[PDB]
Amino acid sequence: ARVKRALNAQKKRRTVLKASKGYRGQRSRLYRKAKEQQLHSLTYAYRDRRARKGEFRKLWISRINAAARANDITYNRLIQGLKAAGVEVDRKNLAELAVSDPAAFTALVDVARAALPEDVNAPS
Amino acid sequence: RGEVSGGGKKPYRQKGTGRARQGSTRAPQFTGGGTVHGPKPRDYSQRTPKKMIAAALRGALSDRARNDRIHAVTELVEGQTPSTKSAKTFLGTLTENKKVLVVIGRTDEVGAKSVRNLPGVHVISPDQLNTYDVLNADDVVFSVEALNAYISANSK
Amino acid sequence: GGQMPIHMRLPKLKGFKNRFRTEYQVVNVGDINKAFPQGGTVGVDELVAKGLVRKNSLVKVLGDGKLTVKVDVTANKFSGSAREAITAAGGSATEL
Amino acid sequence: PKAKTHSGASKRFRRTGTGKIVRQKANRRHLLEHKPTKRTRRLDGRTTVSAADNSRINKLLNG
RNA sequence: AGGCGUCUGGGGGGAACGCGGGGAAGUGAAACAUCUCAGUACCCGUAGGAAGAGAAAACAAAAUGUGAUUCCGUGAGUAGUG
RNA sequence: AGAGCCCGGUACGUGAAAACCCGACGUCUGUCUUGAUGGUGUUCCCGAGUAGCAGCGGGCCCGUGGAAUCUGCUGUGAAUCUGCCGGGACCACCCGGUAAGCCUGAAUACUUCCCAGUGACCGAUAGCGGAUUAGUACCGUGAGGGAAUGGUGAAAAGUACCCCGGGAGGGGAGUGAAAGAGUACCUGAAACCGUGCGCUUACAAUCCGUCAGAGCCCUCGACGUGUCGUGGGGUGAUGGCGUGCCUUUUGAAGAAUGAGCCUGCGAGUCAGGGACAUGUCGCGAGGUUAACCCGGGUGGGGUAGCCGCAGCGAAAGCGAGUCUGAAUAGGGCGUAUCCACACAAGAGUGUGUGGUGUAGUGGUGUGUUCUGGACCCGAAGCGGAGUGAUCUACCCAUGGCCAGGGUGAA
RNA sequence: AUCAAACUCCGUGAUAGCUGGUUCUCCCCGAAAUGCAUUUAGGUGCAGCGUCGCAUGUUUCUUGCCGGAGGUAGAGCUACUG
RNA sequence: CGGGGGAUAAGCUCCGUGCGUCGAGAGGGAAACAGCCCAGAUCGCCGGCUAAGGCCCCUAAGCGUGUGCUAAGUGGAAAAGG
RNA sequence: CCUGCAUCCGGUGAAGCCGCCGAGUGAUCGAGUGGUGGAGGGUGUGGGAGUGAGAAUGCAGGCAUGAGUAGCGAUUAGGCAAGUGAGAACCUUGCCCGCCGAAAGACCAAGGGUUCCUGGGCCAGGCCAGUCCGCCCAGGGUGAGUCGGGACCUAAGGCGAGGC
RNA sequence: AACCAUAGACUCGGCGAAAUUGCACUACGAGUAAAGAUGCUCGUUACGCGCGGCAGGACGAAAAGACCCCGGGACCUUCACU
RNA sequence: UGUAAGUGCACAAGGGAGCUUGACUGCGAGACGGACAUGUCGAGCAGGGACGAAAGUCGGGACUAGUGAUCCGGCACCUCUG
Ligand SMILES: [Mg+2]
Ligand SMILES: [Mg+2]
Ligand SMILES: [Mg+2]
Ligand SMILES: [Mg+2]
Ligand SMILES: [Mg+2]
Ligand SMILES: [Mg+2]
Ligand SMILES: [Mg+2]
Ligand SMILES: [Mg+2]
Ligand SMILES: [Mg+2]
Ligand SMILES: [Mg+2]
Ligand SMILES: [Mg+2]
Ligand SMILES: [Mg+2]
Ligand SMILES: [Mg+2]
Ligand SMILES: [Mg+2]
Ligand SMILES: [Mg+2]
Ligand SMILES: [Mg+2]
Ligand SMILES: [Mg+2]
Ligand SMILES: [Mg+2]
Ligand SMILES: [Mg+2]
Ligand SMILES: [Mg+2]
Ligand SMILES: [Mg+2]
Ligand SMILES: [Mg+2]
Ligand SMILES: [Mg+2]
Ligand SMILES: [Mg+2]
Ligand SMILES: [Mg+2]
Ligand SMILES: [Mg+2]
Ligand SMILES: [Mg+2]
Ligand SMILES: [Mg+2]
Ligand SMILES: [Mg+2]
Ligand SMILES: [Mg+2]
Ligand SMILES: [Mg+2]
Ligand SMILES: [Mg+2]
Ligand SMILES: [Mg+2]
Ligand SMILES: [Mg+2]
Ligand SMILES: [Mg+2]
Ligand SMILES: [Mg+2]
Ligand SMILES: [Mg+2]
Ligand SMILES: [Mg+2]
Ligand SMILES: [Mg+2]
Ligand SMILES: [Mg+2]
Ligand SMILES: [Mg+2]
Ligand SMILES: [Mg+2]
Ligand SMILES: [Mg+2]
Ligand SMILES: [Mg+2]
Ligand SMILES: [Mg+2]
Ligand SMILES: [Mg+2]
Ligand SMILES: [Mg+2]
Ligand SMILES: [Mg+2]
Ligand SMILES: [Mg+2]
Ligand SMILES: [Mg+2]
Ligand SMILES: [Mg+2]
Ligand SMILES: [Mg+2]
Ligand SMILES: [Mg+2]
Ligand SMILES: [Mg+2]
Ligand SMILES: [Mg+2]
Ligand SMILES: [Mg+2]
Ligand SMILES: [Mg+2]
Ligand SMILES: [Mg+2]
Ligand SMILES: [Mg+2]
Ligand SMILES: [Mg+2]
Ligand SMILES: [Mg+2]
Ligand SMILES: [Mg+2]
Ligand SMILES: [Mg+2]
Ligand SMILES: [Mg+2]
Ligand SMILES: [Mg+2]
Ligand SMILES: [Mg+2]
Ligand SMILES: [Mg+2]
Ligand SMILES: [Mg+2]
Ligand SMILES: [Mg+2]
Ligand SMILES: [Mg+2]
Ligand SMILES: [Mg+2]
Ligand SMILES: [Mg+2]
Ligand SMILES: [Mg+2]
Ligand SMILES: [Mg+2]
Ligand SMILES: [Mg+2]
Ligand SMILES: [Mg+2]
Ligand SMILES: [Mg+2]
Ligand SMILES: [Mg+2]
Ligand SMILES: [Mg+2]
Ligand SMILES: [Mg+2]
Ligand SMILES: [Mg+2]
Ligand SMILES: [Mg+2]
Ligand SMILES: [Mg+2]
Ligand SMILES: [Mg+2]
Ligand SMILES: [Mg+2]
Ligand SMILES: [Mg+2]
Ligand SMILES: [Mg+2]
Ligand SMILES: [Mg+2]
Ligand SMILES: [Mg+2]
Ligand SMILES: [Mg+2]
Ligand SMILES: [Mg+2]
Ligand SMILES: [Mg+2]
Ligand SMILES: [Mg+2]
Ligand SMILES: [Mg+2]
Ligand SMILES: [Mg+2]
Ligand SMILES: [Mg+2]
Ligand SMILES: [Mg+2]
Ligand SMILES: [Mg+2]
Ligand SMILES: [Mg+2]
Ligand SMILES: [Mg+2]
Ligand SMILES: [Mg+2]
Ligand SMILES: [Mg+2]
Ligand SMILES: [Mg+2]
Ligand SMILES: [Mg+2]
Ligand SMILES: [Mg+2]
Ligand SMILES: [Mg+2]
Ligand SMILES: [Mg+2]
Ligand SMILES: [Mg+2]
Ligand SMILES: [Mg+2]
Ligand SMILES: [Mg+2]
Ligand SMILES: [Mg+2]
Ligand SMILES: [Mg+2]
Ligand SMILES: [Mg+2]
Ligand SMILES: [Mg+2]
Ligand SMILES: [Mg+2]
Ligand SMILES: [Mg+2]
Ligand SMILES: [Mg+2]
Ligand SMILES: [Mg+2]
Ligand SMILES: [Mg+2]
Ligand SMILES: [Mg+2]
Ligand SMILES: [Mg+2]
Ligand SMILES: [Mg+2]
Ligand SMILES: [Mg+2]
Ligand SMILES: [Mg+2]
Ligand SMILES: [Mg+2]
Ligand SMILES: [Mg+2]
Ligand SMILES: [Mg+2]
Ligand SMILES: [Mg+2]
Ligand SMILES: [Mg+2]
Ligand SMILES: [Mg+2]
Ligand SMILES: [Mg+2]
Ligand SMILES: [Mg+2]
Ligand SMILES: [Mg+2]
Ligand SMILES: [Mg+2]
Ligand SMILES: [Mg+2]
Ligand SMILES: [Mg+2]
Ligand SMILES: [Mg+2]
Ligand SMILES: [Mg+2]
Ligand SMILES: [Mg+2]
Ligand SMILES: [Mg+2]
Ligand SMILES: [Mg+2]
Repeated sequence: ARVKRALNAQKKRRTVLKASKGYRGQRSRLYRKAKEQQLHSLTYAYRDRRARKGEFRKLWISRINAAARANDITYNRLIQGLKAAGVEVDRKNLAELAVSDPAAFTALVDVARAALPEDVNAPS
Repeated sequence: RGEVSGGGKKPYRQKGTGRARQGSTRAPQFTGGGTVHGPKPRDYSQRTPKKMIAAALRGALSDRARNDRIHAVTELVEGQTPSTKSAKTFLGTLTENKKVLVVIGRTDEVGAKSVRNLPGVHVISPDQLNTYDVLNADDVVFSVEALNAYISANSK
Repeated sequence: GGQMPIHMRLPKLKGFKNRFRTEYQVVNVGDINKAFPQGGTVGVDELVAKGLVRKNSLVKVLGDGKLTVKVDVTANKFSGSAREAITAAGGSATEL
Repeated sequence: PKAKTHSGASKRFRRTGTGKIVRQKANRRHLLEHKPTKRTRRLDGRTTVSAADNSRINKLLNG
């Protein structure tokens, strides 16, 4: 029989435009050009979803380093002391505690300093 | 494309025109032209072994007998006087299902001529029994002579 | 690829056809023995009825198998082994 | 339209009982002076075609 | 020969179907002269509702066989030919 | 607004002035009965530039090859029953027939027209080019080419009347179910152009997005003036990241090409008992029907045909063997495959006995392939048949045209 | 309005070893630019390289040890030719 | 990597290598840079441990520790020779 | 999408379209809900597809920028008073000025067919507005014994009874 | 070289045009690559929107390059073939 | 050491001498490398020979180049056909 491509294409095109709503220029009015930037947007979202881990870790490390330097001890030595004491709390916890509880941060720093070895330059 | 009218010339020059470079006025790409692969006249006749068809018919009738859907009538209604009301009453008394098949010998006409009008009834001569017809109806009513002729012919 | 291929650069078969051929149809004495337990007289008509050879074709019997039942044989040609087997089986065979 | 069988192939090949394909060897028709005796003797007779080209030949003979 | 008088017939048209002639080039052979395309397109002279053909100077091969012509299915893509 | 019982009609019955054609029943036409039946020996007949022969060409599978038969042309040119021609040159013996004159219905091929019917065929860019002014308008002096244009509603009841206005056009009031039905009239999408509302931007180097992300605004709950919540939405100041799509390319975001946008139209199908391969169903040492008959019907008959049943050998042939060959002497092909039992070397395997015993063939799904143009579309050029010397070239018959002023041969 | 062979209908969907285009989804596996040949080099046949199935299935590969023949790197010249 | 053609020239060409990669491969590293170094993407997580390279700020981490050299922005362009 | 079979929905609103709210690992789905509409649709299991677009300097129809930019088709050039009417530099009357005048004038044949006159209006056209028109509407209009042709005669040429 | 007039070019009124067009809030110095970057790295400059002018660049627009080669046509010449 | 090079030959494959045509017929267990067909060697059997008393060797030339498919046709012979 004779069949007319009426609904099949229009369904996909309606959904494409509905998802694409909110862009700039022709990209939000012309279907043909739209889906290209749809693919680009999805790819960028996929990439930055993974990059988020590194970005948040970067922010947390920066904040912890600032807090430690303010409290008069280096970040590397602080982490070494934490490792020696065997406390497994995470960088996010240290950052949140530092922004919230300076007294607790100072107590932890003192614990780490006490747990530090005698000489960091020893060949051991 | 080769059978529609017109389109015998190259519409214009080849190089220098600058528009789409084309060859014929009724090409499939133009509107109103022919179709690439259009349906063509053909025949759907199919070969089927006689043994296959006979086995199918025998199985159908065997199942109908197993489920007890066969009845035998000496004659439909008093002859020489067609009357649909009597036939309808008799069929209703016999069975109440929507659809039923009635087979009557060729040399008799009154029964068929009286039972033709019922919506759920189909008439068929005993010599043309077929699997589709038996399956379509729920029950089959056999005339005595027709049944005897069929059994004799098939057993011979 | 332009190069003359195998079907182009090989010799032909060796001989001709001899359209005056006269083929027969083979019948096995072992098959006859297996099919005719009680024995007796055999012929083209009953052989065709049993469906051992084509009906219009010429008939010839071969004696590859072993025979142990008396039978009377009517055919068009015979082989030495079949003749000896039939004779030793206490039967007789004739040729048209 | 019934299939066409190539004339040459069916004229230059033969089928055995079980289905193998056979042919004859070439380089024999003429000019065999310098050829020693064992030459033609080995070069005589039939032979089964190599399995490498079997697929193509079978198609030709059947068509 | 030619010329007068009087009767009988014909000049064109029609979508397809037939009969007898004439009759092309693109293209395959990875080219191409032979071939094939094809006796196709087209043309010519022709009538009908159908036409043409038709009453063995026919096959086969030792069977005491068939018995005008026409049209289909097999006979086989085989016996051959290039 | 989906009707067996509202209307048109369907089942069934009837029914014609005139005419048509068919068939059957009636004067008339004509051969024969001046003639028919079975025998015999003798004298005459059975289709002329024909048959045959020689040369040059056609079409039969036969593409001049040994060339049978038929036939076109040119030369030569035969006989009448113990005559003549045919059985692929030809001879002999057999077998069939009687050309050189004419008619002959039935089995078959097709539809410009008319009557009656059908669609797992199309529904206005499809469908015949043509649902309307149709081979019209239009283009070309010619052959010729060749267009787009349906839907108001149940009826027009097509908006009286009043007002703004020249009208066009519009607002009230009425018609009607609707006037979001007002002859531009069903349902009304996208490119496109708007008015109103909310947010944001005038120190900024962006294949224009994403992940974070304050403020503002809208909203759903619980708690009160606004503050949280396993809450949603729009906006986004600001930070990180970030070299379009398809073709063809070893190699490209490219400055290698295609794309203005939008809605439609455009592409691996069909035919054949074809072939190979692969699943599926019956039958089983059988399977299997064409063409054709009888059935409004897909059903029932129809043994003419094709494949396995034994192979080897070019053959005369033979056969569980067979060809090569002087050779049981080795080899090539075959006896389904296997196990067991004996004999050999253990040159790898072969040679002899007994068993289970072999599976092919029709329909059909799917991949490929064969012949038809076979995924889609794309030129310079060839032949056949027709059309143009009103411009442009040349010639033919017949008219018209050249204002004024100098130079001075016989 | 076009002439190193005019224009229209047909043969005609003339034919291309050449340029271009071929659309809905997911699951598994996963290539080559090498050799031979070619009126052959931008074409194409076969081989190797992939996938599915069938049959025998470790026969594939790495390391240790053992039996094997080469004529390079090196080196040498009263050991041959320079 | 071992070679030929070349002026021991080319981002040149022609060979061999159970050789790597790209081609048919994202991430991180070297500013950008397919053929270099590490490393083989079933999907989600506001979790830990590391190779290559880095730790003055741009930009995450040491203006780290101990022993020596540099007067030239050598560091952050190259040879005969002085 | 069309179909065999068995079912259910529908003037108490069936088909598309535009939203909200949601849902599946995909091509997407909703017998969950809102506006428009008015006449046929869905599920289950079989059979057949002209069955799925972004690109071929593709084709039919509609619409974007350059753009309210260039031009408004010569070698003469208009001005004034009055009138008509809603509108006048482009229409009518009157008065000045300029141009042509071997033509920018008066006619024949060829060439077109109603462009000629009267009366009506100005949504189509005139490259702008138009009361005007070579716009259209309705009616009317073409008068030969002597003018040009035929009934008078012939050429270059065409047809061609017989015939070759 | 200077000056003067005519028709445009300029503002105002009316009608209203075409080629092209993947996208745009389209800088530059030095670099980086298919070896010549508005669209990539570092760095410098730069209020938003318009109008009249100049044309170096945007490999600007025009015709699937005529020059070269491959493949296929056409015409022409002859002691190339038929 | 016939005909270039290499591999070899001082035991001969260098040369000399006597006899003689195995430069046969019918066969071939198995291997060599090759995409295809072409190419190479071979132990051993039978007939009838050559050399040598015997054991024993001989299916051309110390080895590797001296060549060419298909189709069509000619010539001799044959226990094929007709
Ligand atoms: Mg935004
Ligand atoms: Mg990580
Ligand atoms: Mg264009
Ligand atoms: Mg088309
Ligand atoms: Mg059409
Ligand atoms: Mg059509
Ligand atoms: Mg049947
Ligand atoms: Mg043949
Ligand atoms: Mg020979
Ligand atoms: Mg010989
Ligand atoms: Mg031989
Ligand atoms: Mg292969
Ligand atoms: Mg006539
Ligand atoms: Mg060719
Ligand atoms: Mg050719
Ligand atoms: Mg022919
Ligand atoms: Mg007639
Ligand atoms: Mg006849
Ligand atoms: Mg005749
Ligand atoms: Mg036949
Ligand atoms: Mg209806
Ligand atoms: Mg009536
Ligand atoms: Mg011939
Ligand atoms: Mg001949
Ligand atoms: Mg004969
Ligand atoms: Mg006789
Ligand atoms: Mg006669
Ligand atoms: Mg007939
Ligand atoms: Mg429509
Ligand atoms: Mg015309
Ligand atoms: Mg109403
Ligand atoms: Mg409209
Ligand atoms: Mg509408
Ligand atoms: Mg700002
Ligand atoms: Mg920058
Ligand atoms: Mg970015
Ligand atoms: Mg960047
Ligand atoms: Mg491509
Ligand atoms: Mg590439
Ligand atoms: Mg590639
Ligand atoms: Mg690439
Ligand atoms: Mg660019
Ligand atoms: Mg490109
Ligand atoms: Mg380009
Ligand atoms: Mg290119
Ligand atoms: Mg387009
Ligand atoms: Mg355009
Ligand atoms: Mg096939
Ligand atoms: Mg199969
Ligand atoms: Mg089965
Ligand atoms: Mg055979
Ligand atoms: Mg043997
Ligand atoms: Mg032509
Ligand atoms: Mg003329
Ligand atoms: Mg004088
Ligand atoms: Mg010409
Ligand atoms: Mg013309
Ligand atoms: Mg043709
Ligand atoms: Mg045609
Ligand atoms: Mg064409
Ligand atoms: Mg082609
Ligand atoms: Mg291309
Ligand atoms: Mg893999
Ligand atoms: Mg090579
Ligand atoms: Mg193992
Ligand atoms: Mg050694
Ligand atoms: Mg050395
Ligand atoms: Mg020396
Ligand atoms: Mg190197
Ligand atoms: Mg080198
Ligand atoms: Mg190169
Ligand atoms: Mg290489
Ligand atoms: Mg890789
Ligand atoms: Mg990469
Ligand atoms: Mg990177
Ligand atoms: Mg992985
Ligand atoms: Mg660590
Ligand atoms: Mg490290
Ligand atoms: Mg830091
Ligand atoms: Mg330091
Ligand atoms: Mg130190
Ligand atoms: Mg430096
Ligand atoms: Mg130096
Ligand atoms: Mg020095
Ligand atoms: Mg439907
Ligand atoms: Mg209902
Ligand atoms: Mg309703
Ligand atoms: Mg409603
Ligand atoms: Mg409605
Ligand atoms: Mg179904
Ligand atoms: Mg289906
Ligand atoms: Mg099908
Ligand atoms: Mg289709
Ligand atoms: Mg589209
Ligand atoms: Mg267009
Ligand atoms: Mg524009
Ligand atoms: Mg302008
Ligand atoms: Mg202007
Ligand atoms: Mg003008
Ligand atoms: Mg005026
Ligand atoms: Mg003048
Ligand atoms: Mg004058
Ligand atoms: Mg003048
Ligand atoms: Mg005129
Ligand atoms: Mg006139
Ligand atoms: Mg007038
Ligand atoms: Mg008027
Ligand atoms: Mg007007
Ligand atoms: Mg107009
Ligand atoms: Mg008028
Ligand atoms: Mg008059
Ligand atoms: Mg004359
Ligand atoms: Mg005449
Ligand atoms: Mg100057
Ligand atoms: Mg002045
Ligand atoms: Mg002016
Ligand atoms: Mg100007
Ligand atoms: Mg100006
Ligand atoms: Mg304008
Ligand atoms: Mg373009
Ligand atoms: Mg450069
Ligand atoms: Mg540059
Ligand atoms: Mg350049
Ligand atoms: Mg750049
Ligand atoms: Mg630039
Ligand atoms: Mg950027
Ligand atoms: Mg940077
Ligand atoms: Mg500045
Ligand atoms: Mg330029
Ligand atoms: Mg350009
Ligand atoms: Mg060119
Ligand atoms: Mg050329
Ligand atoms: Mg020509
Ligand atoms: Mg010697
Ligand atoms: Mg010899
Ligand atoms: Mg062998
Ligand atoms: Mg001997
Ligand atoms: Mg030997
Ligand atoms: Mg020798
Ligand atoms: Mg010697
Ligand atoms: Mg040949």
